[PDB]
Amino acid sequence: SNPPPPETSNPNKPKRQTNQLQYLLRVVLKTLWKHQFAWPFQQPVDAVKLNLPDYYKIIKTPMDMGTIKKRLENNYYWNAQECIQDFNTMFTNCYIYNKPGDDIVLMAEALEKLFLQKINELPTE
Ligand SMILES: CCN(CC)S(=O)(=O)c1ccc([C@@H]2CC(=O)N(C)C2)c(-c2ccc(OC)c(OC)c2)c1
Repeated sequence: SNPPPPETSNPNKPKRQTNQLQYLLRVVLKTLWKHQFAWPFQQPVDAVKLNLPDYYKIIKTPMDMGTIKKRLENNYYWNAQECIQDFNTMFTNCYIYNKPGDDIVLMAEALEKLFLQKINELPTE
């Protein structure tokens, strides 16, 4: 009924760090994960439990910080921009499904402000 969670490991990809990928795991993800508003985003949205039959009809690319965390831990991303896109998709999903001023949107907006501030200090290429 729920979609399978996104893949988080690539079986043939070499392990390669970059300055930016190290920053995204050790600074960006770590900071957001511990925030008091992180919990609704730490795992895929369970649209069954929340009685939202239309969520996965409206959201074509589900994404969440638990998936991002595993991807970074497993070195799934080839570059930092793929990871940044996953964060942006997560926030977009919230803003296109939920009503403005819903509590979950306020929580997303607080997390996104912290995300964008950290991205402003992303190491150079
Ligand atoms: C904690 C266990 N689970 C976590 C995924 S849960 O049961 O599925 C679950 C539990 C609670 C919430 C929020 C928190 C809050 O203040 N609400 C009014 C609902 C969400 C949720 C997250 C992101 C969304 O936007 C894309 C969203 O849109 C409906 C809902 C999910």
